Amino acid sequence: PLVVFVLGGPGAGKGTQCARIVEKYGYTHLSAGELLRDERKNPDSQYGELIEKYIKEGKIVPVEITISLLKREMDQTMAANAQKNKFLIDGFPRNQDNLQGWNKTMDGKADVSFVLFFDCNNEICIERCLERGKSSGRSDDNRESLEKRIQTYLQSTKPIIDLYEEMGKVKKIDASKSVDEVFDEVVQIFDKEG
Repeated sequence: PLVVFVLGGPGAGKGTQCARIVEKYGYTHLSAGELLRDERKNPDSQYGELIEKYIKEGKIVPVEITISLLKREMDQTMAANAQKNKFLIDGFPRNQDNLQGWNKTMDGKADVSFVLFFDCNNEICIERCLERGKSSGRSDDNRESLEKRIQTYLQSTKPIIDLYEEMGKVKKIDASKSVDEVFDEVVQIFDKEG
């Protein structure tokens, strides 16, 4: 079970590239944020009632639940099809405590091949989020909530990038270019490694 973590703030173009990587390379894309939201909404589910307790208390849902959901999706995907063993994971990790939790709980159970980091300047990210907003119903987010979210994402994930750099595992991508230019960069990486 091989994992690639996909990092980058909002507007960085992750969504488009992940879909592209899934088609060409047969990776399975997991969204940590959407797996949690769906577990919460099923009160039927494994962890729905547990998540309900944390919500009631005004408390953050522990990363341990998130890792369990990621691990269950990986285990189920492979029990159906032992060949579908490569995973793109986004929405996790969000900070270095999340990442320590992963490394303590998942060693001997999954290998992180590498980390993809979609990088470009705040302004271009922000414009993307705003134009996606306008052109559909409308966004909750205005310019200054976006800039705040981008700033604190870069601050939170910097130690993750620093750490994976140290072991030669960061593949930086220039996310300011157009969809197909960026994907050419993504293809150079995945054709090499895997």
